[PDB]
Amino acid sequence: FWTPKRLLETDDRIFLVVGGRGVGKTFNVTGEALDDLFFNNVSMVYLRRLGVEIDELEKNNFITEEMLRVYFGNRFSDFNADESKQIMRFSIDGAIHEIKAIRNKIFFDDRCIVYFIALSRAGHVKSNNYPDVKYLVFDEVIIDRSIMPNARYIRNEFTVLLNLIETIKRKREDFYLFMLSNVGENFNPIFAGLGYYLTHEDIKKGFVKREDYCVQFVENKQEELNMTDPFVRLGAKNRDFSNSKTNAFENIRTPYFKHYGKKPKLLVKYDRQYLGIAERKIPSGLEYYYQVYKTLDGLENITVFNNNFDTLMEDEVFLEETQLKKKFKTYFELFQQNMVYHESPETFLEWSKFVYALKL
Amino acid sequence: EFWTPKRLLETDDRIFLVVGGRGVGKTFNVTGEALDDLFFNNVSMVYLRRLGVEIDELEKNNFITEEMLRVYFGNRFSDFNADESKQIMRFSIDGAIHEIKAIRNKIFFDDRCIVYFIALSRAGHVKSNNYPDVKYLVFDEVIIDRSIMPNARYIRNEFTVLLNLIETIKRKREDFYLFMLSNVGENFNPIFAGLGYYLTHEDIKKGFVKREDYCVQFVENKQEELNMTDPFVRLGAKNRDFSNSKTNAFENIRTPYFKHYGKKPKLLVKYDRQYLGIAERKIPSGLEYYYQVYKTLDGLENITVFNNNFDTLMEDEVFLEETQLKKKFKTYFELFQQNMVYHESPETFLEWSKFVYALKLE
Amino acid sequence: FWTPKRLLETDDRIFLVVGGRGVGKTFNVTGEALDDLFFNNVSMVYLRRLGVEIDELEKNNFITEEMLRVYFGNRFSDFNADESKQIMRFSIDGAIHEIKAIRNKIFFDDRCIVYFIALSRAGHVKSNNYPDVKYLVFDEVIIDRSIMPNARYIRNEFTVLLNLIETIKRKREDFYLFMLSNVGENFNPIFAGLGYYLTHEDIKKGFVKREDYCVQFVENKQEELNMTDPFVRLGAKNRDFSNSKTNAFENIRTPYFKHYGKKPKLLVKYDRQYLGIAERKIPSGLEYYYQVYKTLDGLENITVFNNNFDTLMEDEVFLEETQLKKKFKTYFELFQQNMVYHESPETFLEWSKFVYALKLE
Amino acid sequence: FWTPKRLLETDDRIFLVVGGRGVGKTFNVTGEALDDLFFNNVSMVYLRRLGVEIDELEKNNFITEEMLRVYFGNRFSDFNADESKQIMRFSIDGAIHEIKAIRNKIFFDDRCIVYFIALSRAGHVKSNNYPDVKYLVFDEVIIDRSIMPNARYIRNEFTVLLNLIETIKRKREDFYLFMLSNVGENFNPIFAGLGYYLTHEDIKKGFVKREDYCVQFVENKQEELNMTDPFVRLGAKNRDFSNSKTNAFENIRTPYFKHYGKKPKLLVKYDRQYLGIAERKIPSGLEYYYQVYKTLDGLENITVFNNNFDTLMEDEVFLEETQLKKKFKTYFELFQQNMVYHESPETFLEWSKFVYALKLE
Amino acid sequence: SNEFWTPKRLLETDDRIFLVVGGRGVGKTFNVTGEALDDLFFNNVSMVYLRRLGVEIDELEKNNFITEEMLRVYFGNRFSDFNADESKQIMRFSIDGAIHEIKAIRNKIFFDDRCIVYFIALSRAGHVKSNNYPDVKYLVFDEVIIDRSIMPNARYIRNEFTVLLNLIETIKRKREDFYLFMLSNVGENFNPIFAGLGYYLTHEDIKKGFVKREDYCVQFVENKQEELNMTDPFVRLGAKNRDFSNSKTNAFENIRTPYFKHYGKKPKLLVKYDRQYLGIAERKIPSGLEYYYQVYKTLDGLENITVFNNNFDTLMEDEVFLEETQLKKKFKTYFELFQQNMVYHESPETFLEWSKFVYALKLE
Repeated sequence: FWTPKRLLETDDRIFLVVGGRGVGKTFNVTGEALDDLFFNNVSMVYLRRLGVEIDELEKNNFITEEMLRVYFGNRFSDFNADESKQIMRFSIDGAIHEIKAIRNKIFFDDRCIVYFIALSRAGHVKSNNYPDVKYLVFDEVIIDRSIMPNARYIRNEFTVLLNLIETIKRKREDFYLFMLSNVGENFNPIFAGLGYYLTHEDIKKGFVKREDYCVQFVENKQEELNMTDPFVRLGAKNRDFSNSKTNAFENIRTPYFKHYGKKPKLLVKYDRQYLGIAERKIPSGLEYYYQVYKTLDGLENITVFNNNFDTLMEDEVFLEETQLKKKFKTYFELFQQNMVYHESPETFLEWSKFVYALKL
Repeated sequence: EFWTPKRLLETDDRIFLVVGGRGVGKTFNVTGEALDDLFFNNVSMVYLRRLGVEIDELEKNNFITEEMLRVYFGNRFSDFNADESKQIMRFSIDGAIHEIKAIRNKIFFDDRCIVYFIALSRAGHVKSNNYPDVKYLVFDEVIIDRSIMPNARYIRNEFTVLLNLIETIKRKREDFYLFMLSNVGENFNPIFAGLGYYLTHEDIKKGFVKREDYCVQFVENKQEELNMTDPFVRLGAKNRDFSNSKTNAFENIRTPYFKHYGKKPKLLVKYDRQYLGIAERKIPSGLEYYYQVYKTLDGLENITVFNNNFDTLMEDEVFLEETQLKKKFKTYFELFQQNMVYHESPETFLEWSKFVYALKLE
Repeated sequence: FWTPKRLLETDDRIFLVVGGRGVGKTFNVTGEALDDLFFNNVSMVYLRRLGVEIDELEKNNFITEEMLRVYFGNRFSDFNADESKQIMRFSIDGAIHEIKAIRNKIFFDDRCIVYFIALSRAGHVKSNNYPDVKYLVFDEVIIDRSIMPNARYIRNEFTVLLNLIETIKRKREDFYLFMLSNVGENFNPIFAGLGYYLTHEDIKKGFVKREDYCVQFVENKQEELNMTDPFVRLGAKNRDFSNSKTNAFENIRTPYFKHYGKKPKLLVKYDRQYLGIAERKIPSGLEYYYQVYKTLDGLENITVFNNNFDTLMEDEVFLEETQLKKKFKTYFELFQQNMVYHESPETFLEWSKFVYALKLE
Repeated sequence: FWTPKRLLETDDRIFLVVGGRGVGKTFNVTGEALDDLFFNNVSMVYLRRLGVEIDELEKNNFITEEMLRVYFGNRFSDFNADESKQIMRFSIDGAIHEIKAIRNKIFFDDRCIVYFIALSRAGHVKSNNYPDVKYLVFDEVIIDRSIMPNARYIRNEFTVLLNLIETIKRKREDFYLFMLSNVGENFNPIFAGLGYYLTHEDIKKGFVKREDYCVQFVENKQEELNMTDPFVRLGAKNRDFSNSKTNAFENIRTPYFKHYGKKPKLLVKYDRQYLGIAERKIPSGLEYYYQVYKTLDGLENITVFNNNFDTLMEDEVFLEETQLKKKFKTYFELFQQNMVYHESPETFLEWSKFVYALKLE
Repeated sequence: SNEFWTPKRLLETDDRIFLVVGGRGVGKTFNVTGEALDDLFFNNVSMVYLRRLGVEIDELEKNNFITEEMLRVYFGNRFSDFNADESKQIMRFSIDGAIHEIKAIRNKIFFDDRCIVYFIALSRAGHVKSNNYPDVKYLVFDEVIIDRSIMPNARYIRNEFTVLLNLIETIKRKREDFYLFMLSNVGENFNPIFAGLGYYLTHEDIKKGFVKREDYCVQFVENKQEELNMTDPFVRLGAKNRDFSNSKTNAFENIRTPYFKHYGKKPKLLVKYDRQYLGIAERKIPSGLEYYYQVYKTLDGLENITVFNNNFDTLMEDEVFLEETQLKKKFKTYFELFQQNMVYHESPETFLEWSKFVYALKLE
C-alpha cells in the first residue's frame, strides 16, 4: 500500500517516488487530489514522455468507480455511467456530479480537472491554458530498459520539462510535482537535473529530504501469489517476467570514482565552473578522470573551450555545436558507458548536467 | 463449423491454445459463446493482436454479426435493424431493446463497453490502463504464418510483454479466460517457449493435450468433399500453392536436432536456477555446436559464466549487457533460430528457447 | 459500348475482360449490379493490387448521377441534392433512396454496398466479416507498364487472391468475379493462376470458354476521326497518343519454345510432377531449357528439390527461402526475361505457377 | 489589361498564353466563363500538373465576391456567405443563386460547374463523371524554375494530357482549351506535343497562329512602381524577385543547329520516319548531330531500332525500356542539355516528341 | 502586465513592415494576434499565419491560436459569457453583448462564419501563386530565423526570399493597408531573410533596441527582468540548471559576425549580378590559400578576367553563361566557404550583396 498524504504534510512541494511497481502510485496520487480538484476549483496535469504513452492511454478510466468509492467512501452513491459516451454520473454528499472525458481532457461538472500532456508535444502547449492547475504527475519518469529495449530520453529533456513547469505554473505558490518511476537508476537526465545521486544506502533509508525536492522509495508489497490460479503459476514459471516485478533496483548504474593529481588535458567553462578531463598513461592504454575546478589556479596555459559565446572572454576558443560534437563525442561516449573515473558524486552530477544538456 | 470452445470451457483449465483448423471461424465461435456473458453478465472482452495494423485493418464494424446473434440466440433474436454508416446495430433479445455501437477501438453494448481492441506492440505503453470487468482475452493469430506474411517479427521479450498485459487486463480476478488461436502450429516461437510446450507430431495425432496451467487442442480440417459444380472451388484445386495452404497448419513444425556431447561447454550463462552451456566440437568440414543445460557448476570451475541479472551477479561471472550479448551471443542466437545446433533433449530445448527469446534483439 | 449483360446470362461465374480501355468496363459492371445491390441485399467488393490504387481513388464518384440515370432511366428521378455529406438523394420507382459514402465504404440506405480493399492488406483482414458480398471486381488486374512505370506484383499474388475469394465468399453459390485489365500480356501471375496462355489467335476469336472461367476481349472501337476539330488533328500529330488507343495487345510477351533431349541438370517436385532445367553448352556460352517430366524415369541420380516438407521423402533436398534464393534466384530471373526455352505452352504455364508461387519480389 | 474575349472570338479552340505575370489570367479567364457556367449549362475543368498544386489550392476562393461584382456589376446584389461551410449566397438579376465548393468540385445551384483535376491523378478519371465540360484551363503549364526550384514534368505528359482531353471532351464540338504559362521556354513536353518552336521573332509579333492552335504572348505591364508603398520598394531592391516579373522570356532555350553530311551511327523508326544520330570524331573528343531521314535511302546496313512491337519488322531490333536506357539514356541527356547539333527546327521538334515520350525519370 | 511586449508602439509608426527578434516566451505571437483581433472581428479583414515548413503548421494547435485569456486581456471587461465545446473545438463568447463564435477547421480559423486566420507554409507557397485571399490585412511570419538549438538541421528554402516576396504579392493585391510581422526567437547573421531585407545584425543595434530603415523597422525584444522567488523550490531548481536559465537569454548568444578584410590583387573570377560584378580573390599563403569576397562597381582593370552571367537576357560580349550544371561544379565550394565564416568580406555592405547572390543560387 502507498499514499501521498504523508509527503503532502511536509513543506516540500516536489516529490520523487521510485519503486513500488504495481502498488498504484498513480491511482493514489490522483485519488488524494480528487477533493481539491472537485471542490477547491483546482486542476491537475498528467504528464508522459511520449505521445504514444498518452494516445494509447485510456482517459475514460483514469478516474474509476472504485477510486471514488475508496477515497469518498460512504459519501459516494448513485453511481451510473455511460462508457460509450465517456460520461460518469454519481453523487457525493447528495449533490449530482458528472465526469466527462473529451479528447485529452477530463471534466468534472463542465470544468476541466485533468490535463493530459506529452513532453514531446510540450512546445505547442506554450499557450497558458492552465490557470487552476495545482498538481503535476510525471508517471514512469525514468525509462525501464527491461520493459522497453530502445526508448530514448528527449533532447535536453530537463530544459523542456522546466519550461513546461513554468508554463503550467505561473506565480502560483500552491503547486505540486509528483514524479513517479517504476525503475530507479543513475545516468538519466531527470536525476541529473534534480541533482540526486542514487545510492543503496539511500534506498535502505526509504526517505530522503533535500533543499528543493523530496525523494521517497517504495517497498514493493509482499502480496501472496495464488497458486490455485493458473495465470499466477504461468507467470512464476517465466523467470524474466517474475524478476521484472522486483527489478526496480536491479541495477542502479553506480559510477567509478578515483582521484588523479595531475592537471587536466582540456577545460570547458560551464555554469561558473571549469570542467576538465585528465588522461593518465597506463601500459594497457589510458585512464580517464573527469574533474571540476572552481577556479583557473595552476591551469594558466591549458586551453579553455566555451560553449556560450556571450560569456566568452580572454584567450578561450569558441566551441560551436558542430565543433563540440567532433571532439567531445568520444569523451561523451566514455561518460555514458561506465568507463571513466569521477572525482566525487558531486562532480559526477555537474558533468551529467553538461553532457545531457549538450548531448545530440 | 464443428469446432466450438464449449468442450474446452468444461475443463477446469482457464488457458487454452487452439492450433489448426484454419478457416473454421475460431474467432467467430469464441466470440459468440462469450456473448451471453458480455451482454448480461457485466463482463468485458479484449481482442489482442501482435501488431497495430492487424487491428487497424480489422473491421470492428463486423466483429459481431447478425448471423452470429441469430445462431447463438436463435429465436430469442428478433427485430434486427442496423445503420452501418454510423456503425450502429439495433436488435431485440428476449424482447428487450439492445443496440451495439462500435466506435474507434471499442465495441459498446447498451452503453457499456464489451470489447476492447489492443495491440501487443502498443501494450507496453498501456501498462497503467484500466479494464474494469474483463473476463475473456483472445490472442488471435498468436503464431506468425510465414506463408501469408513473409517478414513478420515477434516482439522483443514478447512473452514478458504478454504476461504484463495479462496482469494489467486481469487484476485480482479469479474468473478469467485466455484463448490463444493460431492458424499455423510450429516450434521456435516465443509463445510456445513461454508456455513450455514442445510441438510434436505425436501430440497432434491425439488432438488434445492437457498441462498443469493450460490446455492445448488441435483442430483438424475435416476432409470434406469439394463441390466441383462451383467454378471457384475448381479454380482453387488447380492451384497447388493455395490448396496446400488449407492443410498447411502442420506442414512444418520446425523440429530441432537432438544429440548429446560429453565434453565440457565453451561458455556458461546462469539462467533460472540453472546454467546453460554451449559446446563446440571441432570437425574437419567446419565446426559442430551443442546446446546443453547444467544443473550445478560441478567440474566447471574455470569456465566463464555470464549473468543476465546484475542483482544476482557474483564472484567472477561476467555481466551480460546489450553490448556484451551482441558481441558473443549474437551469432549463437542466429545458430539457434536456424536449425543449426544440437540440443541435449526437448526439455533442454525449451529452456534454451526461453533464454534466447528473452534476451534476443532485432 | 461494352456491358457484362451478355456474360451474366451465361452459366459461368468467373469472367476475364481484357482491352477496351475507356469503354467504361468498371461503369457497366457496377451499373448492372446496382439492381442487385439496391434491392437484393447483396454487397460488392472493389479490389486493387495496391493500397495506393485505392487511396488515390475518388470513392464518392464511384457512383455518379449519370450512372443512375442510364441504368434506371425514367424510373430514376429527383437527383438534385448533394449535401457535402457524401450523400446522394434521388428517387427510384417513387421511393426515396440515399447513398452515403464514408471512408472506404459506400452505403445505400444505411447499408454498405461497396467495399474497397487492397490485395496487399488482404492478409491482415483474414478475420474480417463481409456478410452479403455477391460481386467481386478486380480492376486493372494486369499491370500497365506505360501508365505505371514500376509496379510489382505481390508475392504469391494468386494464392493471396484465392484466399481473399474464400474470405469474401463463404458458402455462397451465387457469387460473381470480374477481372478487368486494360492491357493483356503473358508473364503475369494472374494469367498463370488461371491457366490461360494469351495468343493472338484467341484475341481475334474474341471469346474463349474454359472449365472454370470465361475470357472475353474488348477491342477499342474503330472510329473515323473528324479532322475539322482541332483537338483531333492535334492528337493525330502526336504518334504516342495515337498508338496508345490500340496498345492493349501491342505486346503479349510470347515466350520462346524448343525441346532438348538431354537430361536436366536439376529437378524440383511440384504439384504431383517434376520440373527440370536443362543446360546445354554452346561455344558462345550456355543454353537453357525448362522442362516438365511426368515420372522419374531415367533420372535416378539427379537431385530433386521439394518445396513442401510434408511430402518430402527419400533423397529430395528441402527447399527453403535460403536454398531457393541461392540456386533458383538466377533461374527465376532468366525466366522473367525471355531468355529460356520452354517445351510447350502447357509446360510454360506449369513453370509460371511455380516461379510466381515461390518468387520473392 | 488582358481578357480572353479577343481569343474566344477567334475560330481557334486551343490557346497558349505566355507571360503577363500578375495580370490574373486565371482570375479573368474564370470570370468571363461564369455567364456560361451559371446559365448555359456548361462545366469547367481547372487542371494542374501535380496534386499538391490542387491540394494547396483554395477551392473556396476560386470564385470570389469581388469577381462576381466585377463581372456582374449592378446585377450582383444581396451577397451573404458562410465561409466556414464554404457556401456563397447571392442574387443575380433578382434570382437567388448559391455557390457551394466541396472537395474537387464547385456547385452552382446544385449543378457542378468547376472540376479540379491533377494530371498525375488523370488516370483515375473517366469520361462518365464529366457530362458537359466546355472549358479546360491548364494553369502554369510550363514549369518556372525560379519560383519552383525542382518540379518535373510527368512521364509522357502530352499523351496523358491528350487522353484527359479525350476523356473530358467526348464528341463535343463546342470545347475550349486554355494553356497558361508565366514563363515560355523550349525543351518542355507541352511545347513539343503542340509542335511549337519558341523564337524571339515570334515574341515580338505577340500573336502566332497555327493549324490547330493559337499562341498569344502577354507582356507584363511596364507601369511605374509606387515607392510610397514600402512593400514595392523592398521587392525592387531584391533583383532576383524583380527580374522574375519580366523573366517570362528571359531564356527561351534555343537549340544549336548544324548539318552533317555523313550517315548516322544508328537509326530509330518513329512516327512514319527514321531518327538518326551522327557522331563526328574531332581532336578534342566527339561531336553529335541529330538528324531525321524520311526514307531508308543509303542506310541499308545501319541498324534500326523500333519502339513499337506492332510496327516491328524485317531485321529491326526491338527496343525495350531496359535496352533503351542502356543506349539512349546518355543520348537523351545529351539532347536535354544543349550539347547536340540539330539539323533544323523542324527536326528538333520531331526529336523532342520522341525523347519526351520515352524519357524515364 | 506592462512587462509583456506589444505592437502598439510599432503600429503608430508609418512603417508597415516590422522585424521583431528576441523576447522568447514573451508571447510575441500572442500579443500581435491579440491586438489584431479588433480588426479581424469587426473590420472585415483576415489574417495569415506563416511558417517556414509544413510540419510547423501541421503540428500547430490552431484551436489555441486564439485563447480565452487573449480575448479577456485584449477585450477586458467587454469579454464575458465564455463557454466552449471541447468536442467540436468551437469557442462561444460575448463581446459588447453580441454573440461571437470562433471555429477552427483545417488550416483556417473562422469568426462568425468568416475566415479570419489562414495558415500557410513557405514550402508550399510556390504552388499557391494563383490562390485568392480577399481581405488579408496582417501577415505574421513567426520563427522567421531558424533556431539551431530547438531544431538540429532545419534548412532555409531555396531562394526563400524570392518565394516570400511572391507570397506577399499573392496575399496582398492592390492593398495599401497591409502589415507584415516577422518574429524570430533568435537573431543571427548568414540567414536569407536578413539578407533580403538588407539588414546586418550588429551588437550596437541591439543595445539601441530600435532601428529604422527606408522600407522596414527592426525592434529587439528583451526578456523582462522579473525577480526570481527563491523561496519557491521550482524556481531554485530552474536556477540550478544552467541550460534552462541560459535559454531565456540565448536570443543574441551568437550573431555570427563575419570576418572582414581587403585584398588589393584582382579577383580570380567574376559574376555579373544586380548591375554589379562580384569577384572572388584567392591569395596564396604559406599555410594554404586565403579567400576574399569583393564587389566591383565597374569592369575597370579587369579586361581579361572571365565573367559569369546568371541571366541570359543581360548576357553580352565575352561573358560566360552561368547554368545550373556549371554553377554547381564551381560555386558549390565557394557557397560552402561563404556559409561558414571562412572567407573575408570587404565590408558589411558587400557581405549583404554577397548573401543575396549566394542564397538566390544556393542549393541543398
